[PDB]
Formats: sequence, structure tokens, C-alpha cells
Amino acid sequence: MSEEQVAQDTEEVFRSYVFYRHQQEQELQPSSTMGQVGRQLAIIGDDINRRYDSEFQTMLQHLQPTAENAYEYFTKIATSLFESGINWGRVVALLGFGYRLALHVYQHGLTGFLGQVTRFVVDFMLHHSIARWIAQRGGWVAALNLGN
Amino acid sequence: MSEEQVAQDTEEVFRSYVFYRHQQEQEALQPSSTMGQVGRQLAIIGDDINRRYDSEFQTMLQHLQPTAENAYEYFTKIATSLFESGINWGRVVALLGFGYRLALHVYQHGLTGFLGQVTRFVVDFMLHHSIARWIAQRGGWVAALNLG
Amino acid sequence: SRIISRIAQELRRXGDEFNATYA
Amino acid sequence: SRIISRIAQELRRXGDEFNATYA
Repeated sequence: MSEEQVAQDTEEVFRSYVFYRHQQEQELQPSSTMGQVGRQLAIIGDDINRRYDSEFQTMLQHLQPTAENAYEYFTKIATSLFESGINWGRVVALLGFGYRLALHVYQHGLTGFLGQVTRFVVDFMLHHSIARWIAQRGGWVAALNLGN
Repeated sequence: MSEEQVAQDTEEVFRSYVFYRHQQEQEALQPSSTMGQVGRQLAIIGDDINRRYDSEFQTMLQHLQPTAENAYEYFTKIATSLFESGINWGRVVALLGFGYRLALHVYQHGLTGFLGQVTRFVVDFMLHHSIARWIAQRGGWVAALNLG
Repeated sequence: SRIISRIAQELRRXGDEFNATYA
Repeated sequence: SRIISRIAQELRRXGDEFNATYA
């Protein structure tokens, strides 16, 4: 078939791959053929993805990918991945790389936003007498006696 | 205590609360400070309460659909309405949980949004790097169904 | 009704129940 | 960079093992 039709189906193959891989990561039947492909590729290599889990999790944390540099790093890594050959395994590897990359990008985002919410709580308790309310009752340490 | 000193310790109490709250969610050592112990005591004391409210808050918060650009206005309105009719230690803990849950729903919205960015990365790379033509010449995506 | 109002409400019984069984 | 090349390497050992036991 034509590579144009393949590119259109890739979006659906990758979405299903991310779905069924995540479902097995934490823990029917797809409604199409492309959804089944992304599922077939996710379950086939669960044990392989597991043995490479610690290595890719550490290396990707080293890369420290963000939403603003994720494309530059994805293009370089994908190019270097297929420079020395293309096989079905390396295609699956490209799908997993997109899966892990999106996860590590928003591990950086959660910790970053957890500091935004932290500033929300601190400033609200300050400007809304919540801090004075707890201060007048013995500080945060007073809450240590709740529960006995 | 002083109302200023309480605000400075809140940042440390909320970080520990989010930590031990998350850890007992994942799974389901002793902190190196008093504020870290407070945030830990408050997370474990009401584990059974936060679970009975788990299905309710997961649905309602996904209804609000908070993003990084509207999270502050929703936090100010909800926090204000929380303490309008009184302040007790339980409502203080509720403010901590709201910051915890709010940060979770914000970056589930972000990952799902960025997973569409990465999807365009893969589609465009396979198109412009002959990966799609490689798979097209081998029978399309459906060919991968015979692996395994 | 309003979602913002409903979330603040469920935080109240949230805390008030917590405050009732621990304070 | 070296971390970029290191990650790309593990992906190739990634796929080649997968391709070896399934293709």
C-alpha cells in the first residue's frame, strides 16, 4: 500500500499502543484493526520493556526532556535509531520511545506545577487567616496529636 | 506561633503530604523533620476518608477540567468557599488534599495534550524518514499482527 | 448545580467529617 | 551529545532483540 495511508493509521496505532501499554503497566477487544495492532505490539514485548525499564527511566531522566525541547531530542534520537537499519523491532522501539518520552516530559511538568500549587496554598493560608488560625493553636506541629 | 512562620512551614508540610499521599496511593523510613512528619501524619490519618471521596472528586474535578492557565482562579474560588462557613483542622487537611488532587488533574490534562504532540512527532517522522514507506512496502500496519 | 460550588461543598463535609473523627 | 547517542543505542538493542524473537 501507499505510505500516505500508513502515516494516517500510525496516529491510531500509537494511541492504542500508549493505551494498552499503560493499562498493563499499572494493572475486551479493540474496535478496529489499527487499534488491535497497537495492542498486539504492546503485549508482545511487555517482558522486554520491563527489562529495559530501569535503564530507559534513568537515561531519560538524564536527558530531562521538556515540552519546549522534546522535538529536538525526538528527531535526533529517532534518526540515530534508524541510521543503521530498519526492522519491525526498531519500529516498535520508536513507539515506546514516544510513550516514555511523553511520560518523562510530564514528570517534569507535575513536579514543576506542584510548586505552583504549593505557592497557591501558602499564599492563601497567609492572606486568608488560615495561617494565623493554626498559628494561634500551636503551629503545624499541633496537628501531630490528631489521631492519637 | 507567628503567622509568618506558619506560612513558611506550610510549603514543607504540603510537599510531604503530597509525597506520602502519593506513596500510599501507589502502594495501595521516617521523615527527617517535624513538618515532614506533620504532612505524613495528615496523609495517613485520613486515608480511608480520602478513598470514600475518591470517586466523587475524580469525577467532579474532571468536570472542572482545570488547566495550568485557569488553575489559580479555580483554587481561589474553591478555597474561599471551603472556609467561608468556618475553619477547623479537617478543612485545613481538605485544603491540602485539594492542592494534591488539583495538581493531578492539571497534568493528566497536560499529558493527554502532550501525547498528541508526540503523536504528531511519530507520524511526521515515519512519513519524512521512509519508515512509513518501509512498512507500506511490507503490507501496511496490519502486517505486524503476525508478530508473536 | 455549579461545579465550583459543588466542589467546595464536598471539601467541607470532607474536612468536617475528618475534624469530627480526629479533633 | 552522548546521552542522545546512548539512548538511541539502547533503542536499537531495544528493537533488534524484539525483532529477533518475533520477526
